[PDB]
Parts: sequence; C-alpha cells; structure tokens
Amino acid sequence: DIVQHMEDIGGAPPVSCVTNEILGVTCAPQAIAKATX
Amino acid sequence: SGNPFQANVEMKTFMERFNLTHHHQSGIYVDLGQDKEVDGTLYREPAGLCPIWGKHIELQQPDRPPYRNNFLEDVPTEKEYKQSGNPLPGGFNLNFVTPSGQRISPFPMELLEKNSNIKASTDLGRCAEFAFKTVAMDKNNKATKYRYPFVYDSKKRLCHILYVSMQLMEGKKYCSVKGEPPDLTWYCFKPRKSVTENHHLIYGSAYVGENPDAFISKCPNQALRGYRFGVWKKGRCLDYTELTDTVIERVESKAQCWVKTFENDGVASDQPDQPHSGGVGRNYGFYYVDTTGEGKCALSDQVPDCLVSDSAAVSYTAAGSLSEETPNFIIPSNPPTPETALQCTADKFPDSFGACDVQACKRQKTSCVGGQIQSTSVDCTADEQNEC
Ligand SMILES: *[C@@H]1O[C@H](CO)[C@@H](O)[C@H](O)[C@H]1NC(C)=O
Repeated sequence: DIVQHMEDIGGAPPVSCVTNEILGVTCAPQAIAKATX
Repeated sequence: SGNPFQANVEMKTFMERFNLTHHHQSGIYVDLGQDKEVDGTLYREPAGLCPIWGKHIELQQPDRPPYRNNFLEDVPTEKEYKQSGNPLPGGFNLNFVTPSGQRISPFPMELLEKNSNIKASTDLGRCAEFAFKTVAMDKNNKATKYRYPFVYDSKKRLCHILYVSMQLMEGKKYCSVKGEPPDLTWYCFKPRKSVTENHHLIYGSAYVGENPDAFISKCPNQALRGYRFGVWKKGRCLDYTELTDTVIERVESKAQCWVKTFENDGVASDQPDQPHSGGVGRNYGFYYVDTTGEGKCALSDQVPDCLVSDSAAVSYTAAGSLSEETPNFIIPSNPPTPETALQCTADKFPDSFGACDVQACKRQKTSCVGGQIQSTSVDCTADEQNEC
C-alpha cells in the first residue's frame, strides 16, 4: 500500500521532536504538513 | 605482482581511501543502508560513513511562489500547504526549535567550533558530529537510534539536518513534475551533482559524525589529479580503459565525468524491495585525453588497487569532489596527500619493468619522474615480442 511504498523509499517516522546534545530537546513550533509525516 | 601501490603499509592505507565498499559501506546516489525501529515500525535510514561532495536533492515543484525548489528550505507547515495547495511547498530542512526559539537547523559553524561537546577537528566533521548527536524522539518522547542525514553548506558555513531522509521520488502515480498532475501531494525529486552548481553542498548520513575525524583518512574526498585508477592484473596496472565492462563516453569537460561517476545507472544505490548496495557499484572513473586528443570519461565498478600515471587525467569517485585540492574546512585545527604518498626520489627509486603480458604485448614500467611515482605499460623487448 502507500505506507509500505513510502517506507521502501526512505519515508521517515512521524516525529515532532528531536534531541540534540548541544541544544537539548527541539520540537516543531507548528504542526508540520501531515504528508511530509 | 610486485604491485607498487600495494608495496607497503603507507601505500596500502593511501589506496584504501578509494574503496567505497570498505569505509563508506552503503549507497551513494541513494543511501538507505540501515533500518531503525521507531514506535514499533521499522524505517530505512541513511547509513554511509563518507560525505558525498556536491550531492543535492533537486526538486520538481511548480515554478512559482510560494515554491522555491530548494531542498534546504524548511519542511512545510500544515498551514503553508493549505495556502499553497498541491504539491507540498517548502524543502527538507528540519525546522524544530528549543522552547526559547533557537533553531536546530541550519546551525552556524561558528557556534560549533566553540562548543566543548563538539570534538571533531574540521568544520565538516563538526557538522557531521552535530548530526550524529541528534536523534529522533518517539511518541513517548524517548530518544531512539534513528538519525536524520545532514548537508553541510561550506559556502555559508551552515549545518543542515534534513527531516526528509528520502532521496528519490518518481512515478506519476506518486509525484508531480512542475505541478502536473495537479492532484498529487508530492513533487518528484532526485539526487544530482552539477557541473557548475552546489559544489559547496556536502550530503551525508549522520553516521559520518560517529567517528567524525575518520572521513579525513578513509574517504576519497578529493579528485585525484595525474593518475587513472586501475586494477593490477597479469603483472601490470591496467587502467579502466583496458577492462571489458568499462563504460567509456566522450565528454566536453572533466566536470562532466565527475558528474557521471555519481549519476550513471550503475552507481551504488539503495533505492528499490529494499536493496543494500553496501557501497558496491560503478562508482569510479577518470577523465582522460585519449591518444587522438579526444576527451573521454571511463567508468567502472572495479575498486582501484593501482594507478596509471597520466598528467592530463583526473580520477573521480561518486563520493568525492570535483576539487583536486584539500579545502580549508577539512584541514584539522591541529593524513598524507597523494603528493606525499606517491613521492619518490630518482636515486632511491630505480626504474622497474615487469614481465611481458603476452596477451596485450605490454609490460609494466614503474619509475620516478618529477619526484612522483610513474606507473605505465610500455612495449615489451624485441625478444619478448617473439612470445606475443
Ligand atoms: C574493498 O573493501 C572490501 C571490503 O572491505 C574488500 O573486501 C575489498 O578487498 C577491497 N578491495 C580492494 C582493496 O581492492
């Protein structure tokens, strides 16, 4: 289906936050377009 | 045998920087070499250990505002996509911020060079290390082991983390080219290197930052002037033009050859089915002027284990830059050049000739010219020619 196809070409997890050792936790300040994830 | 390019530790170490299956170990054109679990789903992850010089992702958005066709633009907000309509506007850049509004990306090299956590010795290494030191959080806000790829902009001195790890999107059932078909959510995109544009961009997996000084001695970062890559067979160095599966094309410039080592249809790639190339592919090539004065490009999948001297040639790889000289942003704050590894002195490095290869009627000659090792195939002696 579309989820398997997107995953096979590198489609990334639906993530709202990342942690970086310099900045700490960092998050989207507004909802990211859904289709992007 | 008696391959001069395998003759001693230092020479072997030097030639090993060209083996993209050894250190890089993943796809080049598309790098998706690893799989990582986030929230119970497995995702593909860029994994290669070498930076890919000049690599950028070219987008096919409509040619109009608000579309900039630039992968380094922030990923689109849901409100932006509502305003643009299809396809998705914006680019691949991670737009996240700390609570006070500091952006993770792009991040200024000027801050990385004065930070105690950042240990890398070069600016490229510091960008790569910043990427390595960034991990996705899952739906429970726990760190995972999934890491986004990065692009270093060495012109602006900015470190980008890409929220989009996809590198190739194609097929009219999934993506539009310049807004056609207009119903599709995604625009098409693909990796590119260009004869003129974006040489200052360097794309890599976050895993380039895992051991962030390693790429300096283990990756073929720069083009190699003055030599054609070859393989050692029947007692002599055969450059790619002597190999059957070699692809040879006329080109108008050396730069076009560099672009072909990355763009040709056999380059190591992990793109679908989830292939893991492991860095195996037609990743190697050289520009040369043939005996009749035509500029040509020879491309091969054979990892080089010797070199043929040719002052008008330049050997490239899919990973490395067009540049033939070490740029300032990869010189440690504190690894021998080709000139150093290939150095000789005439009175310490006598001419040697190997045995006639009677199939080609040629023999190896290894000598010192201009303080540098020469390696060529020359005619056999008169008696030897009897045996041909
Ligand atoms: C390239 O590296 C691969 C794996 O490390 C190795 O098996 C192969 O021998 C190397 N090729 C050389 C040195 O020509």
